Amino acid sequence: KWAVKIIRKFIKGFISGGKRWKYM
Repeated sequence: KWAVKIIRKFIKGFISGGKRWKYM
């Protein structure tokens, strides 16, 4: 039941069209 957790839902749909991650 966190705060920022569910805020990660917001950008997950709106901002996250592609993914941005470095393997290393």
